[PDB]
Order: sequence, then C-alpha cells, then structure tokens
Amino acid sequence: FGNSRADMEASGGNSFNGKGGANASNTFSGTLTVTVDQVLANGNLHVVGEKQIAINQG
Amino acid sequence: TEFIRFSGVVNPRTISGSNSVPSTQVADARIEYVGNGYINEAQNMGWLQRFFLNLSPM
Ligand SMILES: O=C(O)[C@H]1C[C@@H](O)[C@@H](O)[C@@H]([C@H](O)CO)O1
Repeated sequence: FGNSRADMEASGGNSFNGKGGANASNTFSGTLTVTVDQVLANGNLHVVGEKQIAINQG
Repeated sequence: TEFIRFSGVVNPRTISGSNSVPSTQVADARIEYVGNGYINEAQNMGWLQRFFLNLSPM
C-alpha cells in the first residue's frame, strides 16, 4: 500500500419510478316516458322511447 | 313572435285532478320553443362563421 495502489473509491446508483392511473365516470339525471315495443316469452317488456326538445338554435 | 309547440302520447290515467299531466309522463315528447324577428336572427351564427366551424381545421 505504499502508493495509492490499494486506494479505492467508487459510487453507484440506480433509481426507477413508474406510475399509472385511469378514471371513468358518468352520470344521468333525467326522466323519460317510453313505450312498449314487444312482449317477451317470460313477460319482460321491450321498451323504446324518444323525446326531442328544440330550445332554440338546435 | 315566439312559438311553443308540444306533441306526444298521453295515457288517460296519469292525468291528475285539474286535467294536468307533467310533460315527463308524456310519451313521444316533442317540444319546440322557437322565435322569429331580428331577435332570433341575431342568434344565428352567420354563413361564414358556420362554414369555418364545420370545415376549418381546429
Ligand atoms: O518496484 C517496482 O516495480 C516499481 C516501483 C514504482 O516506481 C512503480 O511505479 C514502478 C515504476 O513504474 C518504475 O518506473 O516501479
């Protein structure tokens, strides 16, 4: 060890960060009167309805 | 002039008391509330602006 033959110095680093996300929301707060389309074998009713409103410009 | 027009199909059992039925109980609700005159004309986009809106990129 007379010289710096044994003198040693070293550093090392490794950092990793990963992220991920997702969202999906929906809301509906109306009331619509529909009409029966047909009666199924079990008695369930197929209902279809439509409502058109022309407030102004569309 | 303002025109308010309504059309639909009403079940003759949701009519309550004084021959009144909420529009939400009417099937095939067609509601129009339109206007005339320069007041209504001022709410139209204009031909050039409409063309730009429908065609102009971005
Ligand atoms: O004993 C040896 O072998 C050495 C001692 C140091 O001086 C080393 O660095 C080397 C040098 O290169 C000679 O020129 O010689």
